[PDB]
Amino acid sequence: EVQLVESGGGLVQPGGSLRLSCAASGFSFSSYWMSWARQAPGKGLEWVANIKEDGSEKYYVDSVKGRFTISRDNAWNSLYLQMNSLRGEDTAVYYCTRDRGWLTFDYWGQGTLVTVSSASTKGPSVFPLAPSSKSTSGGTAALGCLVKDYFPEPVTVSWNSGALTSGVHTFPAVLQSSGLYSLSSVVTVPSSSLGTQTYICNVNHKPSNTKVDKKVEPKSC
Amino acid sequence: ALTQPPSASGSPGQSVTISCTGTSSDVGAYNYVSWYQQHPGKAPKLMIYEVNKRPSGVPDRFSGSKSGNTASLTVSGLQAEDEADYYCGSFAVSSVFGTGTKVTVLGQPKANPTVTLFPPSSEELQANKATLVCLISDFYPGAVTVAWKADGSPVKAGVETTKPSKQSNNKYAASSYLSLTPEQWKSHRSYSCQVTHEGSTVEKTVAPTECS
Ligand SMILES: [Cl-]
Ligand SMILES: [Cl-]
Ligand SMILES: [Cl-]
Ligand SMILES: [Cl-]
Ligand SMILES: [Cl-]
Ligand SMILES: [Cl-]
Ligand SMILES: [Mg+2]
Repeated sequence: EVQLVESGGGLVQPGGSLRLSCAASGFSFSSYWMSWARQAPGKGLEWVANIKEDGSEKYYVDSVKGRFTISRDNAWNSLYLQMNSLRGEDTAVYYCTRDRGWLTFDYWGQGTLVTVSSASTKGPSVFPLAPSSKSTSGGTAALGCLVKDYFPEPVTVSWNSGALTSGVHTFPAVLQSSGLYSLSSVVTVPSSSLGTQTYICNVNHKPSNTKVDKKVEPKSC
Repeated sequence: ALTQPPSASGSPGQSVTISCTGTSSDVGAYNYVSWYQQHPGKAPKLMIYEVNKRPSGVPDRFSGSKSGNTASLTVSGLQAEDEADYYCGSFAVSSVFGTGTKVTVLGQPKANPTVTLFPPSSEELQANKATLVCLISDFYPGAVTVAWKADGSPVKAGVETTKPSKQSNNKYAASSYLSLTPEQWKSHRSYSCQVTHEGSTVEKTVAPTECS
């Protein structure tokens, strides 16, 4: 069985460096081109670099040309990706792959996450997503919380301390260019409840030991 | 550079074909087109190489072909586990991989998205930031495209969009954010969040002067 195992992923700050490595087994490693591919979270695949069976040729995608160096060690069945001048754009799962020829990756490792951020642990700032002043006339209304600028993941969100679960959806987080995560949580409620029922999102960010309870009110306007 | 439809679907047992369109220098110049399947949280797997070859242990219901500058992957007799993201890939394409297609194996009725667009809250504006939040809910299949407009023109800078994921009622939801400065926010008449779902679009608009 062909097996490829990446290691070396982690958090690194912009301008920083990081070395990935891949341990290959189950085939004649030194008979094959090898390649790195990557994938920003929730985004598409991108080829990164490849390297000829004997290492005499290395090639890189334009985004990493000159920042990243790929190398291999045929006696130790190992493939490397030296990453330098790292950027938030480079936050991705990086995959070790076997290239059976012409940028055809017939075997893939499980991938290793590289997160590029200058962020330190930071609790979130929570902003209300107040229900539409139009939806306010009756029926149902969506309201929510915008949970901004925290690090690291995860936050959890409850509503009314867990008394409100129906029609709640807490979205996955985005990593903003700032290096910090944001997410939103939304709940649909009866519009007739908006002047009598208080709605509070409870945002827990354990990494910072921070809990924020934000009351989400209809807008004055 | 390699363009795929964003989504495709079929019921169990039906066929589906997804296309991969490149240029004469890549897909038209070479038979080295590949297809990769990727399930949520898993690495891609090669399904097709050299246009039409299957690795051992890829079911024969996956087949590949090429005509012109377009390669196509056909799944004949979809099974639920075929629901995944599929990427084509080609030699001589600069990033190799296509833009990707979510193939849905249909398990519930098509559901059109609800789009909820929140303007920046007064509180966030007072913290000197301005995020428009576009929440997209209750759709199926779980694949959308989100585009933003300011005063009717497309806006690409400052957008982050999450990949659709299941709600607890098993329809899908996704979110998109347009991060502006308060000055940017106030310097336009309107902004829109435009969601394309199954070939049709729903667009919500807000205005800095309008109590949304
Ligand atoms: Cl080398
Ligand atoms: Cl092979
Ligand atoms: Cl949820
Ligand atoms: Cl379903
Ligand atoms: Cl159905
Ligand atoms: Cl739900
Ligand atoms: Mg399905």
